[PDB]
Amino acid sequence: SDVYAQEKQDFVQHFSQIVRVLTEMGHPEIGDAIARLKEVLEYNAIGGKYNRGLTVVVAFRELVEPRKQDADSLQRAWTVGWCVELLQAFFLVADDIMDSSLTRRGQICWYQKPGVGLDAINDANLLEACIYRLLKLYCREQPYYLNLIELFLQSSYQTEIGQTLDLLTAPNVDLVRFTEKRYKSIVKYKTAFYSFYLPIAAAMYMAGIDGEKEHANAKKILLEMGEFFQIQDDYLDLFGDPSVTGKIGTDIQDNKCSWLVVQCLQRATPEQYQILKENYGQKEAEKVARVKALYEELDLPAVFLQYEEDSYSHIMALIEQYAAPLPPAVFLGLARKIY
Amino acid sequence: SDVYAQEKQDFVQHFSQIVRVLTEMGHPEIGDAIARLKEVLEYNAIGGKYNRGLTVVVAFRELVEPRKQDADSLQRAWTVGWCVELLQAFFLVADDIMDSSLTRRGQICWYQKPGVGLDAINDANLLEACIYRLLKLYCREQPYYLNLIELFLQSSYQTEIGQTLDLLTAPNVDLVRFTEKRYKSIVKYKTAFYSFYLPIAAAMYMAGIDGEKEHANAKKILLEMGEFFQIQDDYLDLFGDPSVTGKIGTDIQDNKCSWLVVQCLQRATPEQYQILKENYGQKEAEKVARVKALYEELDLPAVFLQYEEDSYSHIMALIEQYAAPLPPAVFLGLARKIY
Ligand SMILES: O=P(O)(O)C(Nc1ncnc2sc(-c3ccc([C@@H]4CC4(F)F)cc3)cc12)P(=O)(O)O
Ligand SMILES: O=P(O)(O)C(Nc1ncnc2sc(-c3ccc([C@@H]4CC4(F)F)cc3)cc12)P(=O)(O)O
Ligand SMILES: O=P(O)(O)C(Nc1ncnc2sc(-c3ccc([C@@H]4CC4(F)F)cc3)cc12)P(=O)(O)O
Ligand SMILES: O=P(O)(O)C(Nc1ncnc2sc(-c3ccc([C@@H]4CC4(F)F)cc3)cc12)P(=O)(O)O
Ligand SMILES: O=P(O)(O)C(Nc1ncnc2sc(-c3ccc([C@@H]4CC4(F)F)cc3)cc12)P(=O)(O)O
Ligand SMILES: O=P(O)(O)C(Nc1ncnc2sc(-c3ccc([C@@H]4CC4(F)F)cc3)cc12)P(=O)(O)O
Repeated sequence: SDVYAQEKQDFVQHFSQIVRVLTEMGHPEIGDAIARLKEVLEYNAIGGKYNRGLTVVVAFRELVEPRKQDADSLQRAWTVGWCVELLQAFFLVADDIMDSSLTRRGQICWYQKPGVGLDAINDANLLEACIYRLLKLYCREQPYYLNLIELFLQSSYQTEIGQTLDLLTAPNVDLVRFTEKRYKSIVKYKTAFYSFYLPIAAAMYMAGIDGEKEHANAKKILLEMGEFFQIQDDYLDLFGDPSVTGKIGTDIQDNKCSWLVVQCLQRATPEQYQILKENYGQKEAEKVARVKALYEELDLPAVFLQYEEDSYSHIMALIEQYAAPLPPAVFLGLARKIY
Repeated sequence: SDVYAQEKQDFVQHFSQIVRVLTEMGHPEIGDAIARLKEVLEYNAIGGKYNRGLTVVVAFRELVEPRKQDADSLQRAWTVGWCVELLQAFFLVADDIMDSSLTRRGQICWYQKPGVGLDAINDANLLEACIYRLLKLYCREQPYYLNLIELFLQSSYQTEIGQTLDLLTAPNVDLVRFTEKRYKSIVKYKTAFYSFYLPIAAAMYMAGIDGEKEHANAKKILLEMGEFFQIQDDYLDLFGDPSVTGKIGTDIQDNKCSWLVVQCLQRATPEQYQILKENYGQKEAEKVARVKALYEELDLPAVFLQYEEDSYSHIMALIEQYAAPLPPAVFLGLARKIY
């Protein structure tokens, strides 16, 4: 996206400084561990699309009078932006261990690299630690300092709670607990808060917008947005052309609590529920195709197509009603970019 | 200890409130995960001696004029005390995963309990999250609020760095990297900071003692103390009568970077180093006894006995020189209790 593609180069260049600062030796004793930290950051914070991190910068630009966007201010925006990317990094290193994943972004998951293993648990925590070190270094003197600390801490809590909810929901194959109230709730805590609310809110705080009604309004928009994109993500998992997407979907084999399956569960006859119990989770693809064919049989696409349309109207309506005092274009810019 | 045994009952009773607060449902959607959180706290924060947590309370009593030790103040001290215990809990859940431990306090490690597994990684992070939730709830309006947030965050960073250092130092059997500079450094980051500096410093902050020279002095004492007790702990591992201690030592089988082995390495002839390479790490006890007998051969006890004596004089000297403006008895009280 133009506004995101504009900001990107300078953002990703800043990562050099991030690492320099975080690894910079009045204490020689810890050199080796600091070396290890460099390895961990380089491997794990680098390679994504950086949509979350960039949203901090784009929003900051949109939210501050340009007279007050000096050298120092953007440094800070880049830093706070990278703080989000470290939070994501923390989450994914650990998620990959917990899920017993192999690949992450088409490359070997860190914990699987020869000689890392469960040491990766410590590594994940180091990534999280780095957030607060960066906040102290670049923002301790700023009025929004405490607000960001609390915002990040809270964002972690909410995600971990959501991860708990997901882990409870999807151990052992049981669809009885794959409700829509429960799906809506996993998505909200585990992805929407830190993926959609956090980056904008850090920018709002950075720009002196600290009021609770302001934040509540931003949140209301951003969470419903987050819900939409996860549902989209779940749709495209099975039906998206993977050359378009990037992912090759495995939510059926993985036994994940997908939007698709929740909907399928509200619609299936007792006969079909049995067919679902029969096929959801297996490696072998003859079973996997029996799930997709069931969904298709239930015209779940049309259900989705319907969901999208309703959702478009709801979202635009919320932005109308709740974006100001912020510019509509922070919301729209992000939507543009995540779609 | 009288001063610790005095404070204990009320402390441990407070844990009921901790849990009530941390699990208390305008959102019914997350009930199940909150339930899980209760299970995690109950299992993991309970059962230790609580020396770290209690040190916050004892020190608070020692450090505040009693006119200013109202109902509310102690609530807060209990809470901050429990924050330390949660930090320890976070560390140990994760350490046990990383070390592939079975038992912790003579009971099954959490991650080994049927149905937890690597979900424990999330659980560990929840324990850490709880620290900042408690700090917000009980101390957001207090002047020391930010100081404690930063103190806890920093304490986590230092420990994780130390854990990195330990993981690098003791993968694969190699004594070449078991130096004394390196031992002294692991102990400092991984145990001394959060076990000795953190609890006193939280109390200092709580009592309005925020100055850097004040804290630097406390730190100087408390780190050297921490070094002493870890070395003691390493000694008693092999030589302590385990009915006295509580632990049955396995630092030789576990291949840990013990004080004992570092010293043994500075003393061994090329002949004996070979005997050490020969026996350090094995399950079988004929090998394990060949290590103990080597240490004995090197009169490592007398070396230790010597270390203790020197260390006593050094510590008392530091307290003389650096305790005031604080009462000597916060240092001494703690020493009394950890020995
Ligand atoms: O296919 P994945 O990408 O692995 C997906 N997971 C997620 N997706 C988008 N955001 C988050 S945030 C998240 C997460 C958060 C916290 C943690 C653990 C607690 C911690 F941070 F240590 C682990 C994973 C997972 C997670 P799935 O597991 O639902 O299949
Ligand atoms: O490929 P597309 O042209 O994008 C088509 N998409 C749609 N088709 C019919 N109605 C809607 S409404 C819609 C939409 C809804 C919400 C949003 C984002 C959340 C928001 F409102 F911010 C963006 C686009 C897409 C959409 P397909 O992807 O289903 O093939
Ligand atoms: O024939 P098409 O136009 O390609 C049709 N698509 C749509 N139909 C009716 N409304 C919308 S709105 C929409 C859309 C809206 C927003 C966006 C991005 C977020 C934004 F507004 F910037 C992308 C696609 C597509 C879309 P289909 O392929 O589903 O048959
Ligand atoms: O015999 P153990 O008790 O397991 C001993 N370990 C420790 N001892 C006293 N304090 C700490 S603090 C600590 C630690 C800190 C951080 C972590 C990981 C980073 C995290 F918190 F996730 C794991 C363990 C271990 C640790 P050992 O592993 O040296 O044998
Ligand atoms: O059983 P014990 O009587 O305690 C005997 N202990 C000692 N023996 C000869 N010198 C010293 S000097 C000493 C000592 C040193 C430092 C400290 C703590 C660190 C401090 F200074 F705060 C406490 C006691 C113990 C100590 P043992 O345990 O070796 O059998
Ligand atoms: O014949 P013992 O007295 O039992 C002799 N022990 C000691 N010898 C010379 N200084 C100290 S100082 C000391 C000691 C000091 C402090 C403490 C706790 C920390 C305190 F000061 F409160 C415990 C023991 C023991 C101790 P041993 O058993 O090593 O032969």
